[PDB]
Amino acid sequence: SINQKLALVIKSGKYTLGYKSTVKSLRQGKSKLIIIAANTPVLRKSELEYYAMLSKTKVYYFQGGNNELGTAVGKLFRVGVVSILEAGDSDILTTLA
RNA sequence: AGCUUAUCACCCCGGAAUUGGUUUAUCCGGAGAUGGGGUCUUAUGGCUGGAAGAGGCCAGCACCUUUGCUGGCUCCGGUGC
Repeated sequence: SINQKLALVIKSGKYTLGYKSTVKSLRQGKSKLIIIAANTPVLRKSELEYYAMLSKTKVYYFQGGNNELGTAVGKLFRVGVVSILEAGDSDILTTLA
């Protein structure tokens, strides 16, 4: 499912974690996608799409909290929002998601 | 009273697994650490003014007395379940 395609871009294309990075990354247009965990509060969430819509960047919502999102990416620690800098062999940018 | 001074807390850069900081007592970190640089409360503490002409310890003077003058030092530290 959506976990497998994340598990392939982890080493085929550069990416980033955290929140301050995602806000910084999309400023110059280097972000093609972001992922928002359901655990984050709406006010914290409401930033991302407003910055994303200014960059014409699609926003993908994640079914689950930040605890599980970090495991899906491949890091033992947890991540609230994930931004994809550029996809590799994966097709996360161009898919039903 | 002037200058100055701490934990805690917060801010800018930065980005983390070969996970790391860390209290006597294991909490914290992508809701962003460790690190580098700063801000803040001023309990407390330090120098200075108050204030050494104050207080204290000592030597001479002679006053049936009422009393005083001349004077010196009033300094530098250390440790602690």
